[PDB]
Amino acid sequence: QQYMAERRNVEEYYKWPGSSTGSAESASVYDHTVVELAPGVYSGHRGTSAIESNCVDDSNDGAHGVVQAARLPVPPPKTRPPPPRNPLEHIKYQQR
Amino acid sequence: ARRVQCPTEWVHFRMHTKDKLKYDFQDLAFRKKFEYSYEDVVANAKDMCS
Amino acid sequence: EEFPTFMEQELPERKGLENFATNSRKRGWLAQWYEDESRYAHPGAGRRTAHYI
Amino acid sequence: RNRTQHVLDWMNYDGNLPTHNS
Amino acid sequence: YDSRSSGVHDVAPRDGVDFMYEGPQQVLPGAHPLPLFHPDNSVTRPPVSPYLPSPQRPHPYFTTELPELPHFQTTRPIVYTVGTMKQRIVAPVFDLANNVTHTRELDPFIFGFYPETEEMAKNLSYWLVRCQNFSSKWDYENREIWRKAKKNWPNTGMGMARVGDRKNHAHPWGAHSKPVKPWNLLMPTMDVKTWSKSNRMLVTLKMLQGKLQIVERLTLPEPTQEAYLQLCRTMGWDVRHKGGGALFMDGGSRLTPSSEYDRAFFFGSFFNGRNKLVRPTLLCDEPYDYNRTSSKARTKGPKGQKNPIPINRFNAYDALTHDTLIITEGALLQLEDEMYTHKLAMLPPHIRAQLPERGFLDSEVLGDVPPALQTVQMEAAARTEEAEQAMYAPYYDNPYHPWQDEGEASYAVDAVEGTVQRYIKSRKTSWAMLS
Amino acid sequence: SASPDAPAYYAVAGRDSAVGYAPPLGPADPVDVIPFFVHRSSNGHLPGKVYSMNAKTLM
Amino acid sequence: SGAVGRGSFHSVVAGANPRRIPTYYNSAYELIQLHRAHREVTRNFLVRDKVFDNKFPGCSLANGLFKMVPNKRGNFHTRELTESIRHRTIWGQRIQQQRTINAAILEDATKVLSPAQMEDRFSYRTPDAAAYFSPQEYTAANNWPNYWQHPTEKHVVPKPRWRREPELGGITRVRDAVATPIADY
Amino acid sequence: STYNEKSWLEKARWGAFTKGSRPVMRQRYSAAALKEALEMVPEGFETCDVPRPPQRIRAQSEGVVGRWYTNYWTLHSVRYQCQLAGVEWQFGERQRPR
Amino acid sequence: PKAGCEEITRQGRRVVLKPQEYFAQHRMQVWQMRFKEMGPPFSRVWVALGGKMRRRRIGRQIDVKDMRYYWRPIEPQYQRLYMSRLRIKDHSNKRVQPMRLRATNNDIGQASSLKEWERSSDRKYGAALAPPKKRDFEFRV
Amino acid sequence: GFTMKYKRGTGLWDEDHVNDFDANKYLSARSTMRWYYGMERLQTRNNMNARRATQSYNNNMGLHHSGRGAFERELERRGIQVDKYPLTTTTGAARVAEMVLLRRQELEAHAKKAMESQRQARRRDAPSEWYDETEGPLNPRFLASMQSNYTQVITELPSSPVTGR
Ligand SMILES: NC(=O)c1ccc[n+]([C@@H]2O[C@H](COP(=O)([O-])OP(=O)(O)OC[C@H]3O[C@@H](n4cnc5c(N)ncnc54)[C@H](O)[C@@H]3O)[C@@H](O)[C@H]2O)c1
Repeated sequence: QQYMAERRNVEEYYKWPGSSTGSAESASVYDHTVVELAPGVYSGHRGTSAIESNCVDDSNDGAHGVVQAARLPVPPPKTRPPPPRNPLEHIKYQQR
Repeated sequence: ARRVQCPTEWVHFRMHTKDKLKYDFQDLAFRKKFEYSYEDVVANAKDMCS
Repeated sequence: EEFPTFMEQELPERKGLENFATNSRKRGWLAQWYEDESRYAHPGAGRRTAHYI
Repeated sequence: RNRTQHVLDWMNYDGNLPTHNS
Repeated sequence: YDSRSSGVHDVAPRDGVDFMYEGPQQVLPGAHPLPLFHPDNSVTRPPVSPYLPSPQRPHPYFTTELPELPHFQTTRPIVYTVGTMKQRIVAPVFDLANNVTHTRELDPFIFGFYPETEEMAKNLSYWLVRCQNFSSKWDYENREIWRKAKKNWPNTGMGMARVGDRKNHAHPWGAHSKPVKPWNLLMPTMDVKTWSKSNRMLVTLKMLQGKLQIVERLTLPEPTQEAYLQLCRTMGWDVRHKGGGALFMDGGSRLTPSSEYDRAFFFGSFFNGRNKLVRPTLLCDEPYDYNRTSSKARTKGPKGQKNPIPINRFNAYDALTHDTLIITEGALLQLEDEMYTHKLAMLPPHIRAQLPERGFLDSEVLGDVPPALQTVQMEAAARTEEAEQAMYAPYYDNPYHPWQDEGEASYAVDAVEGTVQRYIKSRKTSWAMLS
Repeated sequence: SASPDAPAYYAVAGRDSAVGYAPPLGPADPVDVIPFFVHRSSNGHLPGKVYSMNAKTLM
Repeated sequence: SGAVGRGSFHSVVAGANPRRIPTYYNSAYELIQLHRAHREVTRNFLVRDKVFDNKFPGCSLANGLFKMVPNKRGNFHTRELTESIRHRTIWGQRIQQQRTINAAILEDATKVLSPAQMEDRFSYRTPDAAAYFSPQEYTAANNWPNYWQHPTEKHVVPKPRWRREPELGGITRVRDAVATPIADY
Repeated sequence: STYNEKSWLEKARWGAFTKGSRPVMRQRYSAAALKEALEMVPEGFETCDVPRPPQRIRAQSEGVVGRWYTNYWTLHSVRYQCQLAGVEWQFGERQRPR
Repeated sequence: PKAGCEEITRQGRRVVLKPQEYFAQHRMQVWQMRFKEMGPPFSRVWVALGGKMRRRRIGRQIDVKDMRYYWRPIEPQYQRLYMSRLRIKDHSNKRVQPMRLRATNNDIGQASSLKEWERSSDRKYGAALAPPKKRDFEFRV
Repeated sequence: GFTMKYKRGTGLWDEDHVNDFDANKYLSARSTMRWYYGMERLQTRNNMNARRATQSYNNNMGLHHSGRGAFERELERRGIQVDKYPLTTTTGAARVAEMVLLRRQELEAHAKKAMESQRQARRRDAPSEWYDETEGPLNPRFLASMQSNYTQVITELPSSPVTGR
């Protein structure tokens, strides 16, 4: 069971072509969603069309500025803070 | 002997409600079927990742 | 959008075939088939059995 | 009785959810 | 009337507040030549608007783009339908720290729909009815009384009342004949056609009244309530019971729109005061009444629609009891998105045919435009579909290439029993249905 | 009318109407400004509707 | 079934359809019901993936499961969702087909007389469209709902000679001398 | 009978009972999950023999199980997913006798 | 304690939602066969046939044995009586028209054109007035 | 009877398609916590109710608690996928919506920095010509919120309508 419930977990962490993961194929179409970071700013905000900015130099094929965020690294899960160090604040924080 | 040992007007709670399904009713043996607890309904439905 | 493949369609009621489905006056969709294939009896039928399959 | 008009066009439509190029 | 012509007044001024009337120049507290039952000036319930609502100004907001601030055009292109204001709107959105960042232009269909009282009444009269505790309106019925069903003394010859079986509604132990039961109380059916109008003519009213405020993000540093009063203190909102409250339509940030409220704010929005976190929408599904005639003879229920608008949508009551309205842009993205196809379907045809020319029907399903911005909850569903369209490759029920043989398919009626059996390359494929 | 041109007659969809539909012809004369505007319905025709007093009694 | 121009199989009778490629159609209403239909299939996937986020600790004990029984979600995906994709696909074709024609029309037409008049021959610019799209340009009618503020009728509302009052707290206060109202008969 | 398995309301609603406009096989198998079902259809079998049970019999396909090909509803439902899957139905079709 | 202080503590029968009637009850069949209602909107004659057209013919007048053949209107004093049972469908709603005698083709579907029936494939688009259903050749009871 | 059971979960939120006539005009502080906790309860109270039934009835029929008979156990032992359409599992949705949030957040900081490019490209140290009030008096509250975007004071309005300077 820890296999079937795992052999099938890995197929949804990466084996999407792209759906919020899918590091294999290419950018999903919703990566290129027209987001307007500011009037006249669309994906880089550093120059003009940062994806198309590096398309001017030889980096047309090897530079990608859209956040194909399947590739993104996921932050570590946040957990409950350590208990307080003073009994007054130690038990009151257990009264929140 | 397979019967339930009380006049079934006392155990009519089982026969009209939706306990018609959750109960063995073979020859009036109004005995509960098997029923998972809530620690298991989620143990069996999360391990499937459903 | 609920029938993914062509689930065969039965011909309409006999009353409909009389008046619309096979009647060229309405250009019913069987006015081509009726004259082509149906209105001819079996190649063995005589005069009495012109209507048996 | 075959379907002469628009005989093609069943296999040429609805590029499902156009991919990264479009 | 006009009785009690004496003794109603004391002939003495209370040595504190009481005061003579000095002269015509005396500006009396509360006085005003209009009959106002809520006499509020701009210091008690001050409007959060660039200008005070004046008869001259068609609306107390930036009618034009002011040069010193980033302007963000609407999420969707804009058209001016029947009732809309035919006047451009620009509402400046507020940073959380009370600063005013970029100004944003509103949709003239949602926030430009001019009010007309008798079409928000259909909204209010619905709420003042849907918000009863119907199940409380029970009442005993004649039969439900449990008394003798037999005349103890048959009235024959003496002067006793012509009464027996006294369990009727005349006697102090009785009950009605036609009593009020919940299943006899009508919950009114409310169409989306008029709920939308009855919401748009208010959220415009809250704009024409200049009580409309846009916030970048309704998020707190921490989920404690104290952080939500501290936030209100910087933003100046008055969630006190008496000072007019605030109506938060929490939709999330400008780039991360979301329907399910920011968990931080939701837990922090539980203050005892006057505030009501409503859902970021104006539509609600078609009404339906499965127990239309009498089908279910045991339902407790009211009569009428069995799908009432929930308590936390944007209604008329809590729109007029709460002075200020607080919308995050993450809601504006949802309101323009959910009403776009509605705004377009209402234009007259000689206009509707001009849209694809002017860039209104760019349909991201065909790929003529890269997909517009979506709610995180909906983009997370959009990405689900894009990942699944490959599970439909080998089969024939593939919902993206419906009936892909209909080209080469040849049909042939069969004269033995009425059918039309399709053939594909002489091979029969028509699925003869099961009964 | 509906511009079927010489190149084997390609017409343009909403250009001719035998039923009588057509876009609004426009203002009366340029100098004047009409003070009311009657929109069209979602289906094209005009806002006049003839209800009846007391349909219940078929008056 | 029909639902597209291919003709339903009821062209059993070999009813041809000649005089084709005849109409340029902008697919106005169909692109509308596409954006409406594309919203449904996404508004359906949102439902098919609803998964418990119980912001309360009372009934938190299901916070991992989907919000629909496995057998039902396995149905609703197939009953309503996959239906709505077909219904979305249908419009995704009735338009991708009609465009193919327009792509052919807009070439054979562009040539004959003008590449300038062309997108005028294929236009729908009613003289009043300035009423609906850019109402700042429209003058020839008075289509405001608050008509008494149309520039040609702004002269109705009175321009009160107002003023502030620091002694009252910065309250604005009109300096109009109230006219003594009518009283008796 | 002091206990009735089903109230007359559901002795008299054939819609929950009959196979009419109602699918009676819940699970939809994949491509290879069918080529591995038909592997157990025995040689000598023919669909022209397993008949339609009468109305008074419930319409229930308990799924692909041992001797599923005799369950008239399991057979003609599998026979239908082999269409949507493209598997080649070797065995014969319902021969409507005359 | 208040309604009767002892009649409401000891419990009798509790009443529940009362089932409705066949809400095309009053188009009874002694009109669905005798009369037929003709007419444009706001004038509906319930034309009926002749009174004496089957009983005694021999010897009656020659030119009155045929006044029995015309679709005469019934005098309005009865039009309003019979069409009174049809108005009651939603009274006090001054803008709903009376029920019609025969079922017009668009209202029959109006029942199944409701947002709750959209999922009943059967009984929709007309299945009763449809031709009799066709079943498997093996269909059997 | 028939009560639109195909609509219970098919709403966009938790409070929809649940007929609750028991409402009120003003639901107070803890009557709102009681309400929101209520909708989800009878949304999870219903589910795990309906899961315990299906899992127990399936277990009593001798087959796996999710209906998987001997076949669909034997196929998975072989690796042949037994379900035609594997709807995305909990791992999917909780991930297919994990990056989208990881994407927006990296776009906010991508855009938080972006607007400063344009905000600091707003030289106006004095208010523009919207600062007119010939139409109607300005709003003192708002100016205090627009004082940040300038250097000269804004809130100080005379008793007279603004001249413009
Ligand atoms: N009036 C009707 O009967 C009606 C109405 C709507 C839809 N349908 C269509 O009927 C089809 C089933 O055929 P039937 O009408 O002879 O009854 P049926 O459902 O009994 O068909 C046999 C079996 O085919 C399977 N099946 C159906 N659709 C499938 C799909 N898309 N992918 C894989 N397996 C599938 C199901 O197990 C079904 O029980 C369904 O696909 C459904 O959409 C029929």
